[PDB]
Amino acid sequence: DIKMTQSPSSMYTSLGERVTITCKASQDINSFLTWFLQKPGKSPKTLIYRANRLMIGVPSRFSGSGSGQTYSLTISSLEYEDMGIYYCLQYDDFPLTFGAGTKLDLKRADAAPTVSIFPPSSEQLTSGGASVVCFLNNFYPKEINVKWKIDGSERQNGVLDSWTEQDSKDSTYSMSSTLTLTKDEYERHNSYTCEATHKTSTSPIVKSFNRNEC
Amino acid sequence: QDQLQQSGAELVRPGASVKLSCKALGYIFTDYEIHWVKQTPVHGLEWIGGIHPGSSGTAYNQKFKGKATLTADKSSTTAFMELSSLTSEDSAVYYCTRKDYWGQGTLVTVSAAKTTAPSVYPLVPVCGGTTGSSVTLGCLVKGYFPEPVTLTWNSGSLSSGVHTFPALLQSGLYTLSSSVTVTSNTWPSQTITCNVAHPASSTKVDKKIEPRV
Amino acid sequence: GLYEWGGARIT
Repeated sequence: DIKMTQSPSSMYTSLGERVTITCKASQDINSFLTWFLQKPGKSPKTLIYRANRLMIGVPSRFSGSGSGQTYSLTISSLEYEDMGIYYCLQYDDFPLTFGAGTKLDLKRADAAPTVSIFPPSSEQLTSGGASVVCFLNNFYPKEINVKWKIDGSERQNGVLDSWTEQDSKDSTYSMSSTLTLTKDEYERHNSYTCEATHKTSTSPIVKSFNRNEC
Repeated sequence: QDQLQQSGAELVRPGASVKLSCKALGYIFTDYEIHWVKQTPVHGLEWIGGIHPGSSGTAYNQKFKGKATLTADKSSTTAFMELSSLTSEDSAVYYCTRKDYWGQGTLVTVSAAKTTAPSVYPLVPVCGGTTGSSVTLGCLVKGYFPEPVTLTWNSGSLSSGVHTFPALLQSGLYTLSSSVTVTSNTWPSQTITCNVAHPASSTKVDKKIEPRV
Repeated sequence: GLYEWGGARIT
């Protein structure tokens, strides 16, 4: 197989700027390279074939690669429509292999999260399952360490983390962190904490609640 | 010259087989290779193999050769790909491509689950707790199957500060979660209600989000 | 069969 190496993995760009993604093949793929865009929720769209030929329809802001073993798709000036994951593919030989993609998101001034903590509902406890949910809303950038600490001690098992794709109204993102415990396992502990390390705030952002009453 | 049409979503049991279709339109079927590619969050894009509708030649990936069977039917200008002995690692998006143009995708979910309805659990803000210049309510729909599940907040009319997260899998079932950020001078008067509907079980629960000491 | 594209073919 031909390890295909695409860098960066993700990038933070603004409308108007010049984008460059690179594709590196483990062998000479004889300019047998294709570039294509995956818009979230959609089937790939071909942009460039055999290293440098623009697919019909494609705007001329898009332009392609080199030869030998490293190739690039350059976007002259970035436009909104261009936000999706980009992927390169070699078809010089079988099997056919793809690069790991490059995700493009819109960039902004930093914004820190609004964190909210919710002890289990009575109802769910009355079924004997316990859910400690935590919401970390409207931050940017996308990097955020969510750490759960029960009565002081950090626990990392039984924790689901769902992410929101970068909102298109405010260019911010935000997760939902959830600890799950049983009724017996929740009522053995007292203090429950929601811990966040986020850039822009040097020290962890913590919300919390006590099972006695905080 | 035009496009490719894939068959709709498949919800199959482990141990079972499926057959995806790729009808081709607007060109000469037997002149252009059709290939099958697989998409997943872990591995991303993966090529299963290719068929030549005209020569009947096929090229398989060594990863899927014991599990994939590529066929084509000239008469109906449809590519078939058959996936057998289904396992939980076959859950994914499968595309048929002619390299320049692509089908829209066929979602295949392999699952041993049964129709299960959600538990919508109202998420009350710590009641014996702190305040600020805004209040965030919440809602939890834990344990359903299959997807989807559309939830709304005050029937889609209270939706400027709404957040709904993609449905995660746990224990074989789905759990989704939603968050509304409303003005701190609004909640207890103007009530906020979480509306949750699970078609498949034909259930529409409405849970009152109410405070509690 | 996409003559212009070149590259691997099943033939």
